[PDB]
Formats: sequence, C-alpha cells, structure tokens
Amino acid sequence: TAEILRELSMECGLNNRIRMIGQICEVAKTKKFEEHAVEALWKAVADLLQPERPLEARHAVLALLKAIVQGQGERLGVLRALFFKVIKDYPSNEDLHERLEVFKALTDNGRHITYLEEELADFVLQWMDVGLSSEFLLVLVNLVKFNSCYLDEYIARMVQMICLLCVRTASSVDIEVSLQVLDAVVCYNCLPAESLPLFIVTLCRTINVKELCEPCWKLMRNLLGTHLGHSAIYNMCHLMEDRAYMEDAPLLRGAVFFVGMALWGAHRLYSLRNSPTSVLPSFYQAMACPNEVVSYEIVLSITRLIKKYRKELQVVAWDILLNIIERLLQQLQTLDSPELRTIVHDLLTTVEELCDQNEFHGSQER
Amino acid sequence: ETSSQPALHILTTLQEPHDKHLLDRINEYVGKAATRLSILSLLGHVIRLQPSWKHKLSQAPLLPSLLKCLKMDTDVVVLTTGVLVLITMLPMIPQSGKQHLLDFFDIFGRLSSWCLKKPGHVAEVYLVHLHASVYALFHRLYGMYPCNFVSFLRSHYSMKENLETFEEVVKPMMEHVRIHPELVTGSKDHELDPRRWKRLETHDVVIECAKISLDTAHHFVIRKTEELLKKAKGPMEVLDRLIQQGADAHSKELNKLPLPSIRTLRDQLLLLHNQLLYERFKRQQHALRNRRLLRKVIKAAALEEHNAAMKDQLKLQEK
Amino acid sequence: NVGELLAMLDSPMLGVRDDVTAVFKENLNSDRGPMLVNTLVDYYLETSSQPALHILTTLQEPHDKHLLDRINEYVGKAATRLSILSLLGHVIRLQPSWKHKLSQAPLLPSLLKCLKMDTDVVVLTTGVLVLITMLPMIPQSGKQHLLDFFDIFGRLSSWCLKKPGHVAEVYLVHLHASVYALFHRLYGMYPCNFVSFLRSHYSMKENLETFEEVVKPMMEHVRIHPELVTGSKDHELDPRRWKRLETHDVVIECAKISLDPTEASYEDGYSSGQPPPYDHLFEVALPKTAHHFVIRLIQQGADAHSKELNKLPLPSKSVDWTHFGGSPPSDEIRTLRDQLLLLHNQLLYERFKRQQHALRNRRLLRKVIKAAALEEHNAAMKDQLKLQEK
Repeated sequence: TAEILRELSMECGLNNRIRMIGQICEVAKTKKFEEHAVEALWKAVADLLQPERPLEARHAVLALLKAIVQGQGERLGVLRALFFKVIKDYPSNEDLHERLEVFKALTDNGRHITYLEEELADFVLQWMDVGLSSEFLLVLVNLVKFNSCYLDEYIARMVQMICLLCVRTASSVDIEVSLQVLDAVVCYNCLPAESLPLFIVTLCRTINVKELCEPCWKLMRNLLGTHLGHSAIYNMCHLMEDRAYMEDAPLLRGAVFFVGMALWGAHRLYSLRNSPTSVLPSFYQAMACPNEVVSYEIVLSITRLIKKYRKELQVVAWDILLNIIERLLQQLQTLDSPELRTIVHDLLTTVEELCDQNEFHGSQER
Repeated sequence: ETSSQPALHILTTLQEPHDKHLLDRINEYVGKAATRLSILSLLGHVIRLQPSWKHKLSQAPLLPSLLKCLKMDTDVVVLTTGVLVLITMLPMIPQSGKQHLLDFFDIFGRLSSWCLKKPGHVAEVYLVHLHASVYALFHRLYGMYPCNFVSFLRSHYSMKENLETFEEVVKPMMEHVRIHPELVTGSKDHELDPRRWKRLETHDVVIECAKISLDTAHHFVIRKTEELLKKAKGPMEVLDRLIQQGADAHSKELNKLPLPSIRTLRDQLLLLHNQLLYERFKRQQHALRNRRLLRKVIKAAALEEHNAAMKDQLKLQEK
Repeated sequence: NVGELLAMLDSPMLGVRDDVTAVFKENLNSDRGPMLVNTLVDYYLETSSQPALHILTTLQEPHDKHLLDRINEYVGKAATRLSILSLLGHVIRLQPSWKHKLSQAPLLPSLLKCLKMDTDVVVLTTGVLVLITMLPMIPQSGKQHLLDFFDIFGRLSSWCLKKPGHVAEVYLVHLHASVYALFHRLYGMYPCNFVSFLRSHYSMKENLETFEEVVKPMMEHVRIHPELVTGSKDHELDPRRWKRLETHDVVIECAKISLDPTEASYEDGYSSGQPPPYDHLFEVALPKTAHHFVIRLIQQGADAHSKELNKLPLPSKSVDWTHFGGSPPSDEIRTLRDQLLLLHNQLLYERFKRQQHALRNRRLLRKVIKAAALEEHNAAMKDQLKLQEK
C-alpha cells in the first residue's frame, strides 16, 4: 500500500478519494497486503461511511471492504469482526445491496461465520426487519443450513417473522426462497411449539400458488415427518374444528390437503400414529361452510383414503365417513362444478365397487 | 415457658454444679419426646452465644443424646433444629470429631437421603429448611475434617444404593467448595488431633471453613446468604482498541520505510500490547461461547426420557 | 528447482502465491517422499511464511508422518526448537484427522524431553502451552505419560518460585500462567491421580516451599472434582473413558473445576411463630454467613497485569531509554521480542479454547434439538396414549 494514504485520507478531494479507492480495490483482490495494512486502509476511509458523502462514496468504501475480504480474506482475523461491525452497526440505513455483497464475501454466502458468531444472531433479526429481501433470504438459507447453532434463541422469532412474510409478498421468488429458509429451519434445527401453529397456518396458506406447490409440499413433508408431526396433525385438525377459523377456505384447503396427504396419501409419512378414525371427525367440520375448492381437496384425499385403506376402515369409522359423504352430497347440489360432479361420482362408484368386492365393511343401510 | 432473654443470660453463664445441672436437665428433656423440640431450641439459642461452659459440651451425655435424636427421629422440625444445633456446636467442640466422626457422617448421609426422598406428609418448606441445614452440615464437615469427609463421601456415595442420592443432593454441593489444601498437606488423624483444635478458636474454625466455601433449595440458601450478609455488612471496546493499535502499527512500519529510502523499544511495547488486546478479545469471545453453552445445557437439562420410554411401553397398547 | 517456486510462494501477487500453492499441493499428492515436506519445513523456518504454514498444516497421510518426523527431528535440536515448536503448535491446533496419532508418535516423547530437561523459559513456556493444547486431543495418553506430565508440572511450578539466574521476571509471569493452565488441564483430566500426586510430591519437606508459594494459590481457584468421589485412579487413565469425548469435551471437562474465567470458563459440571424456631441458627450455620455472626487470589490475571504494565520490579515494569537517547541495549529488545513471542503463543492458546468452546456450542445444538423434541414428545405421547385409550 505505502504512501497512497495521502490520497485516501481526508486531506485529498472526495473525487480523488473515490478514484484512488477504486485503484485500491483492484490491488485488494489481487496483491498480498503487508501486515496491519487492512486497518490502515480502513482508517483512511472510515469516514467515507458518512451521509454528507454521496452514496457513491459509500459504494466505493463498501467495494473496498468487499475486495479486501475477497483477496486478503483468511488473513483478516479479528478484522472480520471489524468488518461485520461496520456492516451491522451501519452509520446509515439506506444501502442494503452493497452491505449484503460485503457480508456474502465475509461469510462465503453464509457458511463461514467465524469470529462474528455471536453478533450474527442479532444481525439476522436486524437485517430481516430492515429488509426481508431476496438475496438476504439466500444468505439466511445458508446461515440456517450450516450455522443455526448461534441463532438458537431467535429461531422462534425468525419463524414468526417468516410466517408473516410468506403470507404477503408480490415477488414470487421471495417465497420460493422463504420456503428454503423454512426448509433449513425444519431440517437443520427444530421449531418451538409456540411457533409451530403459525408455521402450520403459513404452510397451509402458502401451498395455494401453482409454482410453489411441490416445494411447499416438500417442506411440509420435511416437517411433518419429524416429532413435530403429531402435534402438527392435531393442530391442523383443530384448525378444522374451531369455529373462529371456519370461513378460511384457502387455509382449509391446505389443512385438508396436508392431513390427508400425510396420514393416507401417496407420500404418507409412517411416523404418524393418528388413526383416520380420529381425524375424519375434523373433516366433518372442514365442511361446516361449503366451498367449491376445499371440498374438491376433501373428495380427492378421501378418494385415496378409501381406494387404499379399504379394509382398515371398520364400522365406526365408516359411520363417520358415510356422513362425510353425506355432507359432500348435500354440497353437490350447489357447488355445481363438472369436475366436482365427476370426482364425487367416481368416489361413490369406487365405494360401490368395494361394496361388490365386499371390501366395504361399513353400514350398508346408511 | 417464657423464652425470657435474661433467664437465658443466666443459663449461658452458669458454673458448677449448676453447669452440670443445666446440661443434665437439657439431656433429660432431649431424652423424652414431649420436651424435645423446646429444649433443642433452648440448646440452640444458648449455644449460639458461646456460653461459659462451651468446652464441656464435648463430653456431656447431651452430645450423644442430640446425635441419637438426629439418627432416630422423623419430625422434620426436630431434625432441622438438631442439625442446626450440631452445626453450631462443631466449631465450639471440634475435638469431639475424634469421638463422633462416624456419627456426624451418618447424620449427613441419612439426612441427604431424606432430602432425596422428600416425605410429603411434612411441608415442602420444612424440607427446604432441612436441605439447607444438610447443605450447611456438608460445608461445616468438609471445612473441619476435609480428608475424613472426602473419604466418607467416596466410600458412601460410590455405593450403588446411594449414587442417586449423591448426584441429586450432594454433587450440587460440591460445586460450592474449593479443593481443600489439607487434601494435599493434611491427613485423616491430623483432623482429629486435639492440639490442632485447641490452637484455633471458634471463629478461626469458621474462617478456615469459609476459605474453601463459595457462592429450589439452592435458591433458598442463596437468598438466606444474601439476607444474612445484609445483616452483617452494608468486548467491543477491545476490538475498537485493536483496530486503532493496528493503524498505529502500520504507521510505524510506514515510518521505517523512509530510513532505507530508541523508538524500536516503544514500537515493540505497542506491538506487544496489541497482542494482549487480541488475547483479551479472544478471552471475551471464549467467555461468550461459554455463557451460550451454559444456557443451552440449562435448556437441555429437563429430561424425562425414562417416562417417555414408559409411555412408549404403554403405546404398545397398539398390540 | 523447487527453490525458485519457494521464492514465489510468498509472491506479492495473490495469483502467483496460489499458483505455487496449487503446484505444491499437486506435488505433495503425486510424490509420497518426504522431500517436499522437509523443504517446506526448512523454508518456513527461514521465513515464517504464512502460505507455507498453511500448506504444512493442511497435510494428510502419508505426509502426516513426514511432517511429524521433521518436526520431531528439529524439536530435538535445541538450535531450532523454539521455531519448530511454534510450527508444531500451528499443526496441532488445526486438529487434523490424525490427531490421535499424537499419542504414540515419537514427537511427543521429544516434546516431553524438552519440557523436562531444558532451561530456556521461552521454550518451556511455549512447550507447556503446546502440551496443554495437545492433552485434550490425546487424553488417552494418561496411562502412558501421566507421571511425566505430573513431574513437568512440579518442576515448572518450582521454577515459578526459584527464579533461575538468567531469567527476567517477565518470563516467570508467563511461565506461572502457563503452569497454572497446565494445573487446570491436569486436575480436570486426572483428578484423583493429580490429587494423589500433589499429596505425594508436596507433602515433601523439600517442596513445601514451592507448594505454599505457587500451588496453594492455584488450589484456591478450582472446585473439588466430583470424580474425587465417583472416579478412580485407574478410571481416569482408562481409554474406555476417553473414547466418548472429543477434544472440546475434554476441554470442558477441565473447565468443570475452574473458578477463574481468565483461564477456563465453568460449564455443565454439577447442577414457632412468624419465623421457624430454628431460623436464627442459619445465621451461624450457613457457611458464608457464619463467618460473620459467630460470637468472636490472582493467578492468570497476574499475566494480564504484567502486560498491562501495572506491577513488576521497577525497570522491568516501565524502563524507557528515550530519556538520554541513542539506541536501546539489545538485551532489552530481546527481552521484549521473547515476551512478544510468548504472548503470541498464549494468544494462540486462547484462540484454541475459543475454537473448542465454539465446537461444543455447535454439538450442544444437536443435543438440544433432541432434548426439546423429546420434551414435547413426552406430552405428545401422552396425547397419543389418551387417543388410543379412546
């Protein structure tokens, strides 16, 4: 570096400061800096992070930081803590993209968090509120994937915030990545019981968009297979039952879909010791307010239930399941859809087939 | 009948043969059941004040009578009173270790198992007081007879029938005691020698015990410790410094460069202090990781895995 | 010639440095002869090159044996022992997968040969820091070198008092801090064995002086190890004990006893009327209150004070040759350069404890996940059992 500090320090003009800081950026990512020079360069442009200087100066100094991280890197040591303190305890709040560019280089997209380990826990929340932006959710995926060990007190709050981002954001890729953030929370950590009900609600809401369908089910599988699976099934059932939630059709499409899918769908997860006999009464109240697409999910999921678990459905369960069909038929009058007509007819046709096969063991009278 | 303080002042300063009559009548009233709690309270109050006859407790039948009560009775109030009386007596009659060391250890073990079992027919408050008394007894015994008490702990809590008692009751107490220096310089019979006990007054015994002591039932002893002491007596900075020090150091190197183009020792001193700042920052980070770990293990401590397995066994009503 | 590539290993251009590094890694993979390792070690000794240090520290088999062999060869040779031991410390702290080979390689006997039969306090302090670092990496070496560890502790703790004739007091603050760390390490790892050794070697009439002046203060800083009640002298050295524990677990085992955060941070060790008629006896029964109502301590912080320039023999605290000018006596320059190297190694040791605590912080997450999961799983199984009763 040598005497170039003459042009980097406060004595030289701001335009020339930026010019020479660009010339430093090129050596920062390509030359072996002499020892202690990182903090000397930083001291020469630490005031460039000041609002009176335009955002050009802020970008130039953040580019210097990023280039120093890129080139000198593993020799920063405690200067990693210094740079992360700069990015976190920012003497502004405007720039996010460039600070995130520096942070990505500082942690290799979020997998290498040495010396900044403790303060990263607060930084995650602070940056989330300052912005739940897309690239930051990439970084958050990597953080929970490899470094959840320091977010332990805040996983509850991270889930509570992510539930309320997944409910509302115009950028589709935002939720495409938020599903990955939750996938990390599900697979490389565990969710508090004070967070799980809101996770269930947000997943049930989230699946309703077509591009997100398979990723959302993959996430639901990854959670519903864990120990949380049983509490989750019971919470989904109670979301079907409580009078307060009754009108929420898109939620109930999620709830019907996931419960049926997990217990008796094609990709069933066998750890769930919840009998269909105890779950079908929640499907009862899933139809307390008729709807044109929720009951389509009910009839499809019950179609896989009956066509697969023909024999396990014994008489008390059938007494319930026949009333399920009774509600479906009462709704068939007014839901009117050709697809619903077709699938309900197919369901009753399969019940008839299984009755001829005597695979149906329920009450023939009713 | 009165709890009269002036009468207690008469009793605390008696002389022969009234001295003998007092210890005889206390001993009689400890023998009988009805008078036992009352006279144990009298004994505690009198003994607290270091009576004129303080050294005759070491051989009177009253000490065996108190120890007998503490090994036979089940009244938690009586047991707690007697234990606290005994603890108060030990610095006043430390010579009696040579006679009743095994009885002190038997009382400690018995009431540690009591703290483990917790009979619910008596109040939880009384049992917390009893556990605080057992804690005080552990501390007093370890302070006064370190090698003897450590030998008793090893021989009595390495038995399979008391390891649960150990971990649940005694092992937490071991957190609050240093390693006694007599474990390196002492002996078992050196703690029973009458000469050593005579060379120390009551206060000095207690001071030595305090030298090796430190600081839910643990909440009770902490609170009572702080209350009685009130009666008795009225990292980012390191990082911010090291970056500046590094800037100065690079400035020094920039001053060297003109010379090819005394200060050496100041340069080395600043460089050295820079390394101390690095080491101090590392120590703070290390302490932070540690505090985080204490939190994690606290939240992992709650463990009913046995009950979970039993619920799995009942879940086999799947059969 | 490989020497030309060495000259470019510390090139001013990062591209050239990485070119040399990649070519060297390729050569190390291709050729299993030690020549590359020996050349790297010799070059590092002459340059203290960081990239060369990285190349050395990232080595795997079979060059792990070559690295150990060259390090052992130089550790014996006193003319290079300080530098080669600094290199060995770097190799050790990285915790390569052949960490367990440290229990039997001939390098460890050379290190203990130095720490027991040498006089340079700079080297002895460095070596004690290295040994404290290496002990939790190979705790199974108890049954092989327990009495060697104990005797080194005793010798160097006597050195903390007896003040060798050529040694300025600064080095003895470093050495006392290092021996204090060794005391914590040994007493944590081998409680009953170390207590019995302490009794045997410091009930001695000729060492009670060292005990009172040096070790009793150390004894004030540690709890009673619960293995004095539950452990055995055979148990602590039995490899069946150490097979479960990683390095950080052994570090925390040592931490379980510590009262001093400035060396080792404690963790996961052990845990009538208005008043009752007996209440007034708590006043004289509970330990710290009884001290008052009965009717009548710095070991590693000292090193910090010395480096904070707070207290020492007066020229050794703050002499300054600027008052009449010229150039300093080169002996003073050496004294600070030695003290700087010692503090550098002490810093690296604290970095090691930081890394180990971070690793345990990660492992305890995997523990806590299961813990919390099963905690809810208990009530979940209660619900499942009630449902199956229904």
